[PDB]
Amino acid sequence: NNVTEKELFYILDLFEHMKVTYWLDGGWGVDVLTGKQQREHRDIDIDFDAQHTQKVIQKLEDIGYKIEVHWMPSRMELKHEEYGYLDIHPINLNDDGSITQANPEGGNYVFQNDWFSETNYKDRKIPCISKEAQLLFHSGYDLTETDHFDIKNLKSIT
Repeated sequence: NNVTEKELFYILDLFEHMKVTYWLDGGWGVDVLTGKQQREHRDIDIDFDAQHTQKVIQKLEDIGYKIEVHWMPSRMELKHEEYGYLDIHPINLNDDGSITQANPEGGNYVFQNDWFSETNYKDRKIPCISKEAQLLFHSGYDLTETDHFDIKNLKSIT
């Protein structure tokens, strides 16, 4: 019921073969920064180019993901019987150089371009948010025990 590394790679391969610009995020993004898997993962987080929103969703449905939560254009959660949960987040690659995301209650979140980078993971180049970005997106007041584990891993290993 968890997302295996090979299953992660398949989802990554989908976006890459679609030629849709994307970055790995969330828990799997953290492990990928460390260089190896650290724990079991319920879900995958992917930030992707919002201009391909319709193409991405249609493709995810084609392979059997069902839409469970739909807060678009900010965020959508899908569910696959085998591959598990996938959260996708449309991001805008803007002309000003900024990367933005729809704010569910009216407006845009503003992110810096350098938060979204790439790292080597088992001889594979994986686009993912930086270590600094993971920390920024975490709230130092409201961490789960797993969040604490993940953050200590980013510190203890990297």
